[PDB]
Amino acid sequence: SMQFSKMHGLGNDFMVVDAVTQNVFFSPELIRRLADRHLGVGFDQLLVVEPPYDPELDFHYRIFNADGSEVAQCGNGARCFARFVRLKGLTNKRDIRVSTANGRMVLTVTDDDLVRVNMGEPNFEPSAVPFRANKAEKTYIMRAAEQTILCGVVSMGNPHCVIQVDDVDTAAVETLGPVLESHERFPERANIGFMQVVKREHIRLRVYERGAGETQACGSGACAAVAVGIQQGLLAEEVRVELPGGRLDIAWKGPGHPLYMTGPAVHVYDGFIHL
Amino acid sequence: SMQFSKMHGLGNDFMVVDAVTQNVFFSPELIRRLADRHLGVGFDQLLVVEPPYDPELDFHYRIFNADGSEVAQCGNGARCFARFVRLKGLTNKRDIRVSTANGRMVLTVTDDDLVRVNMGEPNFEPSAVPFRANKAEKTYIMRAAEQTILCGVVSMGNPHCVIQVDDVDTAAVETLGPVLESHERFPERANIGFMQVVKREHIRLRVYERGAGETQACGSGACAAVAVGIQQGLLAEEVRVELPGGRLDIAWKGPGHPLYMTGPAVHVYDGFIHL
Amino acid sequence: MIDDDGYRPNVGIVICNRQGQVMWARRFGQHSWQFPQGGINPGESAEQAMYRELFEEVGLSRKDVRILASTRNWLRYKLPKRLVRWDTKPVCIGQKQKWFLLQLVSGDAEINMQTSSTPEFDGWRWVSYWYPVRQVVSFKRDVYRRVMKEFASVVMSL
Amino acid sequence: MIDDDGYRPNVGIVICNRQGQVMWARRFGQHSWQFPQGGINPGESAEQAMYRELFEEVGLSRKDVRILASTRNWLRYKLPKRLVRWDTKPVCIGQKQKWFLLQLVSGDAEINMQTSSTPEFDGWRWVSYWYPVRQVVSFKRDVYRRVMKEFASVVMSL
Ligand SMILES: [Cl-]
Ligand SMILES: [Cl-]
Ligand SMILES: [Cl-]
Ligand SMILES: [Cl-]
Ligand SMILES: [Cl-]
Ligand SMILES: [Cl-]
Repeated sequence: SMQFSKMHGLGNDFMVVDAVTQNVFFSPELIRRLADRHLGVGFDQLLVVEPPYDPELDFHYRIFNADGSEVAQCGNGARCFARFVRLKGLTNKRDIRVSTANGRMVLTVTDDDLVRVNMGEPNFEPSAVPFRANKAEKTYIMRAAEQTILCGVVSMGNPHCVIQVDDVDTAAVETLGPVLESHERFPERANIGFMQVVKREHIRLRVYERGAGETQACGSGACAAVAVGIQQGLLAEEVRVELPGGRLDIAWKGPGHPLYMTGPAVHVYDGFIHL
Repeated sequence: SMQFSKMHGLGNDFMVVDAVTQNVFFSPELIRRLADRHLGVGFDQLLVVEPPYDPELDFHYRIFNADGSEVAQCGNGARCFARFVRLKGLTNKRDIRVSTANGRMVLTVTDDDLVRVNMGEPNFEPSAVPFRANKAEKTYIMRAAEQTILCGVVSMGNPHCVIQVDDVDTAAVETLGPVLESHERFPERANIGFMQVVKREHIRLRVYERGAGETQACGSGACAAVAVGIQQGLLAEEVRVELPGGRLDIAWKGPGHPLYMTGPAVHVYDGFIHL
Repeated sequence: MIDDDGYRPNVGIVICNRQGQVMWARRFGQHSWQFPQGGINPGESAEQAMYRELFEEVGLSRKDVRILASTRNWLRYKLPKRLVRWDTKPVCIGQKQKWFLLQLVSGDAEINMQTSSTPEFDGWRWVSYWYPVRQVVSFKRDVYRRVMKEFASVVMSL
Repeated sequence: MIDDDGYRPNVGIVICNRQGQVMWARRFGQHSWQFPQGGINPGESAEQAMYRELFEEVGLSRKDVRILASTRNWLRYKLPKRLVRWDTKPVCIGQKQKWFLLQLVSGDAEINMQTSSTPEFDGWRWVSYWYPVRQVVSFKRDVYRRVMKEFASVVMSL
């Protein structure tokens, strides 16, 4: 009584469910049982594909995390959706108009079988992060215990604090990330990014994610680090980003323009479950 | 190019693969890719079902851990095998004669849809655990830092040290288990079991497993705790065992008799993967 | 006209265009929408009655449309209880349908919303492919799912 | 006798008993084992040639065995290169087989290991169900898998 597909984008594994050609119902309890890695399917998030709710768009989709609750993140699960509906032959388009808990959107499959995702334009206004500060600035001063840290703060819809470092392998993420996440000036906490700039077009990146700790790939994290890198004159307009679990290509042309994020999505297996 | 089944026994999840009606090949590298929980299927062990290698038995089977290597444990993956071959209609027997990297064996499905597993007779001789001691005794004295611990030592084919405690919730497993596992008198290390006796027929149990730490169910662990409990006059011949992930019923009639372990096995989903 | 299980025979029609959209019609009077579906008279062929209600409720002669596929079998749905008329016997419990998929090889202008003095539909518009599966009344929904599924491959040909 | 692809027609036989075992036969001279399989002469029926090699290499008249199922189709396997005789033409590349499954309704005694002066098999024994899939020569192995699979359900009836 249900067919699903297990996928991952740069190590972010989804259960993906066609609710277009399938009648299908959920619980918070059920989703929890399914998400459990030894008792169920095992996933970080469940992605449900649904028919469009207006005659101009193509599909709509929802995301539930493994706690059971809906997730509204801007780029979350977009590339896995986008390769899925083509793989299961539900569309043959390369541009796909989609609606989520965040609004309309458009997704492009490239010749390489990667997905380009319009993330919107990054907001730097502190009150929108939220980030407690006197005026919007390109760089702020974090007084953290005995150290002094030069942060840059941006919102991709998430809150992010980006830190320049010299070698990401040499950074003390597991010690400093927690103290910077639960900082005073971050009432909603923040996503901590450690960014090593290699060239104007190539950086490396590690992210200590909110309430979770270090992840092998945060999409909005990469977007934040490249935004703040561009706003600080460090980076060119098309930056390759190296994350512990693979590569993203971010393009953004400054204020007034949206930010485009491009990555893989991997299809891993097809599965059938009762209940 | 392969059909598998994801199962679990008391939270020990297997990928289960019919190699009887399927042509199928493996690598250490491949098994690793498959075992990874975000990039692959996700499992603690892969269980391969094969045709019998002698005309009297029913099947043969192999187990690989997620490192890639073969596992020869006496009761490992037996109940998942036993419900699998019936579920996939490869046999309709209730008694099944099976060969593994440990030898012949016989498995019984009960009316409740549980599996009874003959584990062999527990060896208490210290030199066979290996356990460093002057003579085989029903109880030994572990000098551990400032504390003194009364252990009982048995081999189920694994090495086990069983400790009586008063409330398993109150035991300091995460602190004492590591120091007892890498003890001097355990040159191969040992599996640490914390056993609270409720009645002559009912115990609770927590196990700090070798090189892994605390698990929600160790089969040989339950067998060890009930063996040592019986040998110490604490327990009756049919003991119910409560583990953090469910229940086992152990029966053993003393020296000279094998030990029978009875548990569930859950079938979770059916899956198809390329490569 | 009913069979022995209560179902009465009907045909459904899904007109699409090269761009990959299908035609979504507003039911007469109300502002609820659905696909064209009509009753097969005694001695009608499936295709016959199809072209029948195509003309009656669309105004489309066989020169204007190109048949692309029908379903293999009959698809059944059951009316809910509150809409069942138990006293008029034999009692119609639901419908068994055969669906046909046309391509509009003519223009979006021979779409005569009301040819007869009995127009079952006010207006119409073009919609994306999977839009009806959401909008159609709930009890019709499984039928629409199976239909659009079987048709989707064929429609994904340019 | 060969078809246009190189395959020559053959029948395979799997005799089982109520206990759920099948009959495993030792090839003549050698100590390699396999199932009975034989050539269909011109103008033979599948079933005909089957009963043929059943009698010749087993000594079993139709009174002793009860037909339980055959395969739906022809199963093909290809000989390896080192055993291909390219010079005798048309060249046999492999075999296309039809398998039948019998139940022994007689006793384990009418099993005449050699009726003719040309015995292709020395002895025999009973074996568990999936045992041949391992023991048979490697190139035969897929065929045996598909065969025992299709037969397994039917045999799992007491
Ligand atoms: Cl849009
Ligand atoms: Cl846009
Ligand atoms: Cl045995
Ligand atoms: Cl035994
Ligand atoms: Cl009706
Ligand atoms: Cl041959």
